[PDB]
Amino acid sequence: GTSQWLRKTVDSAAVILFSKTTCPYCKKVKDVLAEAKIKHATIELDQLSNGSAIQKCLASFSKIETVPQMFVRGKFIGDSQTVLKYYSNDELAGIVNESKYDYDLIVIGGGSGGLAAGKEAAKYGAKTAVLDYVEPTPIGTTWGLGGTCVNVGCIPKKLMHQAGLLSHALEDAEHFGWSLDRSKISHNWSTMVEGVQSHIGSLNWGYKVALRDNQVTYLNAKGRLISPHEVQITDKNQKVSTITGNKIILATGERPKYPEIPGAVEYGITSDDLFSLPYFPGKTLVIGASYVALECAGFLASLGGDVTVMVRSILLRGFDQQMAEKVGDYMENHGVKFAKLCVPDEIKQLKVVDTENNKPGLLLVKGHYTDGKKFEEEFETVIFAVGREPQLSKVLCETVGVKLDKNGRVVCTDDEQTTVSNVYAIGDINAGKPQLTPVAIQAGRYLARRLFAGATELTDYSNVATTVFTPLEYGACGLSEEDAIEKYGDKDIEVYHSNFKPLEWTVAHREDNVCYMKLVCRKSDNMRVLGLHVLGPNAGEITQGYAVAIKMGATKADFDRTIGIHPTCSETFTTLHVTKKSGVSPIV
Amino acid sequence: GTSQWLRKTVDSAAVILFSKTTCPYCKKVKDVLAEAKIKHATIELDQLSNGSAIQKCLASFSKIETVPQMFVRGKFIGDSQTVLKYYSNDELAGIVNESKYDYDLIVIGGGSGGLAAGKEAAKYGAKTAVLDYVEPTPIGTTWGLGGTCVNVGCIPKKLMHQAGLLSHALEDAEHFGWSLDRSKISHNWSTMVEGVQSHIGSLNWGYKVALRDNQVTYLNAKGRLISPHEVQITDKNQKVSTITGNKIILATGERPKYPEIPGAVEYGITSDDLFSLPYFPGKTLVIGASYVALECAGFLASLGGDVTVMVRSILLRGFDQQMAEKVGDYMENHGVKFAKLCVPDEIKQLKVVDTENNKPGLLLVKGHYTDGKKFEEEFETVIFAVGREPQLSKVLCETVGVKLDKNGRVVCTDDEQTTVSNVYAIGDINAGKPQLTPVAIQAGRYLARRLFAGATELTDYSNVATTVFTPLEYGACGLSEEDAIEKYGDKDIEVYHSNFKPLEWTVAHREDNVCYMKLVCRKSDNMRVLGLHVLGPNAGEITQGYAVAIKMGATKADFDRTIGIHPTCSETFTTLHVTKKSGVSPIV
Ligand SMILES: Cc1cc2nc3c(=O)[nH]c(=O)nc-3n(C[C@H](O)[C@H](O)[C@H](O)COP(=O)(O)OP(=O)(O)OC[C@H]3O[C@@H](n4cnc5c(N)ncnc54)[C@H](O)[C@@H]3O)c2cc1C
Ligand SMILES: Cc1cc2nc3c(=O)[nH]c(=O)nc-3n(C[C@H](O)[C@H](O)[C@H](O)COP(=O)(O)OP(=O)(O)OC[C@H]3O[C@@H](n4cnc5c(N)ncnc54)[C@H](O)[C@@H]3O)c2cc1C
Ligand SMILES: CCOc1ccc([C@@H](C)N)cc1
Ligand SMILES: CCOc1ccc([C@@H](C)N)cc1
Repeated sequence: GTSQWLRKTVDSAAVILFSKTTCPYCKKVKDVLAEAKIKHATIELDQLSNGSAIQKCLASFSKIETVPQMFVRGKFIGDSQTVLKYYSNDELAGIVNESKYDYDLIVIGGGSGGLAAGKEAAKYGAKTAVLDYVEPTPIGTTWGLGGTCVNVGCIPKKLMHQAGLLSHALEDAEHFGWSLDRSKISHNWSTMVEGVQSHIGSLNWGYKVALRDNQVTYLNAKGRLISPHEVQITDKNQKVSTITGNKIILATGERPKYPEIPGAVEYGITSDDLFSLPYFPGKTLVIGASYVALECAGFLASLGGDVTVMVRSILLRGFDQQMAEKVGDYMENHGVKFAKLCVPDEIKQLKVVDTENNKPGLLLVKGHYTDGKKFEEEFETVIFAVGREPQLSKVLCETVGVKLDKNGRVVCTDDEQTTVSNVYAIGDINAGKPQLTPVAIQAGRYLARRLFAGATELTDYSNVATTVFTPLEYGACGLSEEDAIEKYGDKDIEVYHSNFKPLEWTVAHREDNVCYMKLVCRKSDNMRVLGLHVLGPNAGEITQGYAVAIKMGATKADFDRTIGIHPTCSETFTTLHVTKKSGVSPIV
Repeated sequence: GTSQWLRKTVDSAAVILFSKTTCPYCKKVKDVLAEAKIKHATIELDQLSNGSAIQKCLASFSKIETVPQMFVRGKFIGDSQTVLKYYSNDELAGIVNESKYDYDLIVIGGGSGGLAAGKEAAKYGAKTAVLDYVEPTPIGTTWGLGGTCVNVGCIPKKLMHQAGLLSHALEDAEHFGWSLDRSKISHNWSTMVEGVQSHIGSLNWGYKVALRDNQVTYLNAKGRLISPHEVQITDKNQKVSTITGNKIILATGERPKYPEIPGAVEYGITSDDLFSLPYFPGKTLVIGASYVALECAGFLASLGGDVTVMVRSILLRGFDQQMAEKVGDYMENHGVKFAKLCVPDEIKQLKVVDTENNKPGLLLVKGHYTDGKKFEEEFETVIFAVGREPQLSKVLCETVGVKLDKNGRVVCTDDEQTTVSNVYAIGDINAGKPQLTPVAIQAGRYLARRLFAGATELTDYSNVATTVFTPLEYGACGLSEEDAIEKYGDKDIEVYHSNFKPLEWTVAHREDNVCYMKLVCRKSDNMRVLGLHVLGPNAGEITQGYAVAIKMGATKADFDRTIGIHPTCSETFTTLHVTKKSGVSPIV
């Protein structure tokens, strides 16, 4: 029990000191340690419930039962007298850097998860290497350190969303007394892209500074695991070599998919290219219906584009379908065209991209609807958003023994461990987990504490709030209504809901009954909240706080007894009362 | 136990039916009452823990143990056969309408709590009248049905706050690529006031419609309690008369104070006058330091006014003072000027309000600083925001026996009951309760259900969240840092904090280390979150959700194990780790 934890902690910790907060010999050892600039983990036995038990168990490794006790890579080094003797004899530096391998930890992939893992592990004295390479898109688009979110994902996408939100703020301003004429104002795409890219550039740079200041080695090279402890690297000059590491963390992300049709790779683009495009897309076709598809089609329309979305089946497969359909109807009412139940067959090039004068080409898209009828229409830009996939064939040799599922994602236990005991996986490539940046970040930091600092806390993957950043945002936490009914039966589900209008929309003469929120509850479990859903402005800021309450098991009564903040949209959750079974209208 | 509840429910309800959902004789009676348009409360014994016990206790009043039993105003009326007999004989309507008093409920005050209480009561059959009258301001300002929040509080101030926010949105849009020029744009006060007042007018009218469609008598007359059940009314022709009611609810609110100095009443204004002012205030002096003073000064400066605030002692007395200071420091950097430790001595008139050309007058304000030095400066408008108070001598005769406190506020027990047993007080005049609009509404609806529907739920006044809508907003829930330390001692308090930067501020080139948040926690109670504080955009939306977790007693561990939504401001609460005790900087 206590003993098995100690054995695991001592085995993989790189440098760790067992200590008591009261002991002056402990403080004497702490003082020598970072004077010599030795980073390490520390466990204060007088602050745990079973410290006396651990103190006893330490003797199984050291033959002594006192504090301080210092360990390096699973080997007892000394008590106070012994460490000080190593210091003043100039022997301490070589003791702490002795290792079977070059690195205590190799991180393959320099994105949200891997950057978080590397930095956290280095703080406890693990010798750490982070590898990141960015394979170019079909047209050659490339970018710097930081991963999918920082460069071609959450960060540029939300800033482009904001430029689109500012469109309606210029309209709203007139009604609130400002003298501008919105009709005489236009948007400059390339000026936006320069500002977005200047921020992304400063994130590239920050992360490089951050690794240097934590003493992490950063190799801008492609990594390939060839055995449990061996990683093969290829640099920018195609020079190949091998480095060894004790623990390996796989965190190499995904990349966009292309449909297997003529013209797609040659003439279409993905989100990987959208966020640094040197020209405005112009008349655009977005193929797909994921959140990526709708977010991108969303702000393109708010900026002035002529935009069409071609939907194979439904919007936001996997989310609550009433909420998804409300999202879609709002977009269709503010300019976005939809070609429903439709798939593409081929893209033909009518004009090559005008790289000189900064203009799009021109394409012919040919498809069919599910009932046979034909689709044929010209566009300037075709954006494919039909899913993402990893390619561990380029990262991982099959003979290494790491097991993958059907989709090609790594099969792990709930501690991120793969089928090779010293190899772990985090982030989008960990099968079954939500594919989100805060999850990758949290999973990576908690793994590093378990490996190198004796921690035990696991990452909790359930009930993770999300927000889709469409022109009217949609935030949610927990089960969709149809999933709640599938799991418990309609008789045991009760849904409270209401429309609402933000106070800001009143003077601006915006829509009365478009925003909507609902609570999906379980009758036989004290009306437990199973899912929260809200469509409206600032939905991510609204939802986040309630995720803490849901993680705690909140009921409808918890929502009833809490008082609202006035005036806000979020307060509507505190006085909800109309049920779906009652058939009363939710309009206001 | 059960017995004293049933006695209380039966004595107080106006029309109540004890039923079971499974009984066809009950459905038969429900139908007859519906058809005759008789409103009533219902208690379904087959859905109560001790419904079998209650069934037996009903016999104390009716001599029967069966279902249904209908009561009117404490008196048993009959079972199924007896009710249908009264119906078939055209006797029912005079039986339900007979009463010792004119009304079951008289509400004095047609505002937040007042209207909420009256509408809820009428739903369960109680015959209800609501009285409202708006005593003019010194310069003659008057408004319609709805109370302070609707007409001269939360609703008009937050709309004017929103017009201020739009000035920075116009600035930001250039950076996101919009071709406007903020430098060549101005603001029209009268245009904004017209939009605000029109939305208010639609609320005035909606409230009256709501009372009519709930069968509530609305009397636009001044009411006065002269004895426990007698209310004297004086209409708009100064006709005087008397009405009587069983239950009485006082809900008359407060109005602004003036300081006892020459010229203040004659030449200054207050928030009562500012939201319908026909002319822009121009160069404005705001006297006081409340959230009223700071919100109004904040939006006046954002709409281009030259604004000064005079502060007797501190900003936002009673709020966390670290946060108060961050609030004012932001306002001071963005335009607002402050005369600190200063009080006014007299207001002298130099120009009269030019009522033709729609222009302010001109004042000379004289006063002194706390050390002795002298303040003298001219202003076009002077706004007093130095507190609010009730004046129950206008409303309630001292001979009735309703105990007041030293501040003129009504002393009640934890169920809103005064010292006269049939009279209650809700909202801003209830002594010691937080003076907010959603509190008053909850107090009113919950009280009406205890009086007329047999409910037991009390209002929970603890840990109610707030938001101050200064140009950078401040939201809070629970104790200030100073209050928490004083109550448990510095050794037992841990504080986690951090700065942040909204992602919307990056491309707009706004400040880096101005937004801020902290969690104030008790070490010896499992790191329980005692108070939450955030300064930043959309602070109300951010804060609302966390109040449900705090009502449930969240700990730091609950925040840690919950995942964030990215990219949002609110997610910074899910990864806090820097402590104040440690000395590590909170900048990013
Ligand atoms: C358009 C878009 C918008 C999104 N918006 C959001 C949002 O608002 N919120 C949210 O939570 N999530 C969002 N996501 C999801 C988010 O991007 C991912 O969940 C997140 O990036 C997960 O990061 P990761 O650590 O799993 O891998 P990544 O961030 O993809 O990093 C992996 C890195 O490893 C590199 N790599 C691959 N192979 C090798 C190799 N052999 N050697 C070296 N390096 C290699 C890759 O090039 C990449 O840089 C969005 C995604 C997309 C595509
Ligand atoms: C400038 C300002 C801004 C505010 N902003 C907010 C905010 O953002 N959020 C928030 O939660 N709270 C806010 N408040 C506070 C909130 O408006 C009050 O707490 C709330 O309106 C009080 O409710 P009430 O029902 O107790 O009284 P009121 O709303 O004042 O209603 C009482 C009514 O009774 C009438 N009356 C008085 N005497 C008589 C009589 N004898 N006969 C008949 N009628 C009578 C009054 O004229 C008035 O119409 C603000 C207050 C002010 C002044
Ligand atoms: C705990 C060692 O890691 C493992 C990883 C995956 C699996 C199974 C689920 N494929 C088993 C063990
Ligand atoms: C139930 C109403 O009883 C009351 C008893 C006491 C007080 C204060 C004055 N002590 C108020 C109401």
